[PDB]
Amino acid sequence: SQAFQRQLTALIGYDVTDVSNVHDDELEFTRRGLVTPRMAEVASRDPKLYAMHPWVTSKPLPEYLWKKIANNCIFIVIHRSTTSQTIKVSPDDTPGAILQSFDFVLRVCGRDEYLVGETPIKNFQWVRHCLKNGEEIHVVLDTPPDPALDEVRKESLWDCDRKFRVKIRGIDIPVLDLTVFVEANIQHGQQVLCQRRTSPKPFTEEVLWNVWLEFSIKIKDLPKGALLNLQIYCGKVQLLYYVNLLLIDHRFLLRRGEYVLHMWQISFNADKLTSATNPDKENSMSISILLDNPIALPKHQEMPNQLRKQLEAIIATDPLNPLTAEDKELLWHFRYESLKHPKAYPKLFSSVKWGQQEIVAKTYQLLARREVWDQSALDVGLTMQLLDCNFSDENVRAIAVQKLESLEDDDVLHYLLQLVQAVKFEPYHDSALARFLLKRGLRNKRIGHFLFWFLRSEIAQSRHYQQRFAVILEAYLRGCGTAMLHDFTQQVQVIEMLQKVTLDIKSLSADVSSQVISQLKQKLENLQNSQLPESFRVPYDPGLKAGALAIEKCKVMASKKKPLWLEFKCADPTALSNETIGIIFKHGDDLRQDMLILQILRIMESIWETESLDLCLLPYGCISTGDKIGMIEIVKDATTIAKIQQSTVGNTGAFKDEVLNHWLKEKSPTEEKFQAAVERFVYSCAGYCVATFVLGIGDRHNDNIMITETGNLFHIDFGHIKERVPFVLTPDFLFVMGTSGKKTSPHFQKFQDICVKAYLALRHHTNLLIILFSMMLMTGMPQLTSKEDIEYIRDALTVGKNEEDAKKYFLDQIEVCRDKGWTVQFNWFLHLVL
Ligand SMILES: Cc1nc(N)nc(-n2c(Nc3cc[nH]n3)nc3ccccc32)n1
Repeated sequence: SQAFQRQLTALIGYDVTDVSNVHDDELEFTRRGLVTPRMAEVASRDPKLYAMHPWVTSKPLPEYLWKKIANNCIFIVIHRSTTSQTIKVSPDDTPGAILQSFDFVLRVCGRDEYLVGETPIKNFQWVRHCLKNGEEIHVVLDTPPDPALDEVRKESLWDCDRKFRVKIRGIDIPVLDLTVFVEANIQHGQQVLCQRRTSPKPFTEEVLWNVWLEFSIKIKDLPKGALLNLQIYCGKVQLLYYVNLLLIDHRFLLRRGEYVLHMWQISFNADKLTSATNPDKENSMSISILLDNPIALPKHQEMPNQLRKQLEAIIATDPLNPLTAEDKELLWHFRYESLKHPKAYPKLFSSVKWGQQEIVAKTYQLLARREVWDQSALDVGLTMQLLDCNFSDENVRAIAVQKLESLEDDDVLHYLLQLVQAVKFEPYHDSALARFLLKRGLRNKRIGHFLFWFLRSEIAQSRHYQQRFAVILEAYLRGCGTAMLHDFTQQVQVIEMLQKVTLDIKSLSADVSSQVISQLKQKLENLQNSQLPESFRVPYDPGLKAGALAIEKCKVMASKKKPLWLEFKCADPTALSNETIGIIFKHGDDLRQDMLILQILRIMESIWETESLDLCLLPYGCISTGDKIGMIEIVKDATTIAKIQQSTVGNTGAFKDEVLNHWLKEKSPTEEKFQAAVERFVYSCAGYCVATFVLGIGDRHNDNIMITETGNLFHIDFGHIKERVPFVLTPDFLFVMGTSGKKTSPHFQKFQDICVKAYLALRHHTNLLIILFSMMLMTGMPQLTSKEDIEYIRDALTVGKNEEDAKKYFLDQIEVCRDKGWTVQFNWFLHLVL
């Protein structure tokens, strides 16, 4: 009966049906609100194409993949049983057209990945993947999966001229000397509309004021999505506690009556915005208030030359350049000229006096005349700007969500993480953005897979948002289908089993002793039978099904956080490879931070594809499963730069320029594969140099930088980030390029040519990276987020500068890395190792 919910609660990691932490019914209203858009999408999606989830793109095939193709021909090896045959196919051949040569379906060898539907084969991501790494395309003549397995179980305010007023009854803290006062804010966005304070009373375990705090704003002037933000400072001032309350609720009603709100502690931050109260009734500070103002909010239905240039200059500025009163007044008065420029929209809607009813009304009349916005080519950066912490207005936000509707599934996957994170900026649990994510996930198994893990990542470690996210996740699981529900169940079981082991093993050490290795092998063997399922989807690569542990190859690593090095057999017999699936299980790193950085790395890779560049980044899979815990895709055949330095020189900082180049030579079997490895490195190094510099994570110790035995360099472990260095371009990296100290080479000139083009290619997307960077810091970096933290990326991307000025600017950073040489790395050695 209700047993289905218990399953969902184990899948979610939180109990949606609990009501111990609500002062209203918004969450329950949202659950019931989402039934329709779920069922709507469940009824509309193509049952066949949903079962096989073809992963396709419409992006043009890049230059680097054309100049690799030969005579307009690619070979596809189709498999029967033991023997296989190879067929001549043109890039334009639809999977339906490949029937004639050989109803059945073409499933990729060793993966739950299908080549079906009305798209040319060049447009399938797996096909594009094989061409990049120079791999043969292997497929099987299989029977299309049954849609029955995906089957789903059947499921007036403006007539009110009164001033707003809040009765502060008092604060209550079960356990704690100075004085304390309460601050009440009417908020819209990050903007404080109206502020009133109490008097500083002695900070005891119970403090009562019983005061009426009358605001200057009127009830009619309160906009939808306005927060009463209640805060506690002590006294010399320092913030101690905060809590928020929506003044206009989910049913357009003015909030009314008695409230006792348990509050959040301290240590811009997305957590400061939440409508959730602290679930910890027993230990947290509370506050008691009264609102008493049946009141519902209604709904709605040439310039001089010198000024135009002032307007254009304002519109032209970056998203972090703040607006003065003068700028705002300009934007608002020329409302209609600003409306003609989509790029003006963030700035224009930040010039709105939201605490003024008639202005908001005019703004809404203004939104009804948005032909130019509706016709413009979708700009994600611009769209993302309207979904950040500076916009609390649903109608403003919904025109951003409108633009997201035209994104194809491939592009949704690119931005999905940060779209999920942007739910944290929504005033209300039921939003256009929450609904958009829900329907994109139910429309497609791959988006749906990742939507699950992203939401689950936050539910597991965010008291501030778990409730909202839990509701969306439940809404998702009730329409994804029995097949996936079973998939998710398997996966959840496996990782909750392996996390226990990770944490148990961590306890046993205070280096790796002889018996810890057997203790691990003992506990893994315990699981291999009862009760670990022998086949589960790899969360960061839903195309792979892992099978049995390779227990001989599993280890604990020589690091003070003692992570697990697990290896699995592939559960797919059709798998032509022999490779084990390698996953690191780790506690102690904030792998949320790794997720956000890795996702931006993917965006940079997609940016570079628009300009026919491939910089060979390895943005390894990574899933944060909980608080300072998660999994890491093992990149095979790889080792850290430091360990390469240790295995020749030893435990000293006397680093030798030659080692890396003669490490690569001994791993290359031919001279053909050596220069392939050298080239792959030149690109790799340049890819990471630029990407890390832009992000402010360039100065790293070199055992947090790795290389594969085929040249591919890649940074790892992105959690928590004398003189410095813009990035890591050490003399050993330079020796591979053929240069030494102060020279040039055919490979170094290439490296600069790649850097410059890559750097300027990101600069073409300045705004987008800026917004994703700001969002990242606010939603995933609880350590920091000051205004100055976010402003770093303006400098790094040299906003306002011409191309050549910025071209040189980077060439300088490269030159700085040569000037510094080993100094920074040597300092790091004295710092971390000693
Ligand atoms: C992506 C990747 N592939 C491989 N093979 N190995 C690692 N690796 C990581 N990964 C991460 C990622 C985030 N934190 N740590 N730590 C390591 C320590 C010593 C040797 C290898 C390590 N990472």
